[PDB]
Amino acid sequence: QPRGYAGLRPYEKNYEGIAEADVSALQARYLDQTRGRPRTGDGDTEPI
Amino acid sequence: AGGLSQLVAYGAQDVYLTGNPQITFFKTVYRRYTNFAIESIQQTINGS
Repeated sequence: QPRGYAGLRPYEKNYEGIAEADVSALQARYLDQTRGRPRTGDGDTEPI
Repeated sequence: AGGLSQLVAYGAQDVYLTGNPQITFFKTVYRRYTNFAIESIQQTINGS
């Protein structure tokens, strides 16, 4: 055969797409607590 | 955001409601009962 393989028109062995879970894992909860009252936090405890 | 923002709004005034929790609401315990059946039966009426 006169022409050797030029190498053009290549391919990539075992190309998998990005993993897509079907289970649809639960959303991650936050790390910062809810900004409640800024100056009167955690009750007052009124006396008699 | 969402329900998570309520869960983390936790403090001293929650203790009387949820501290050292005793129960949940998300699992009902049903009580196994005796086996029985109900039947509607006609009685005889004496007299006119």
